[PDB]
Amino acid sequence: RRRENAERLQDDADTDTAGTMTARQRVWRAFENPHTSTMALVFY
Amino acid sequence: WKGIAIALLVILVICSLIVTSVILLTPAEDNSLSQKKKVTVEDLFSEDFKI
Repeated sequence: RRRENAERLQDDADTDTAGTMTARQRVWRAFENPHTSTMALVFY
Repeated sequence: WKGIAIALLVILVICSLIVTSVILLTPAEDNSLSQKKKVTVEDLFSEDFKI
């Protein structure tokens, strides 16, 4: 039961993916997810 | 969410027209068959070649 409830808790920390604004790695992550910007989706 | 797809369509058709243009440009082929019968043995004695 505890490993089950820890399994549903490990992904609960999905908060770092929040608000081409910080650096080159920022636009990198921008087109890594093809729904963040219009450029990402069109490129994908 | 459709106009972005329209921009994608226009950029892809630009790329496709570039591809078609280079397809018609780079291989400037020309066959030039010029299919005329090769000189045969009797030709030397044919009246046409009789100088």
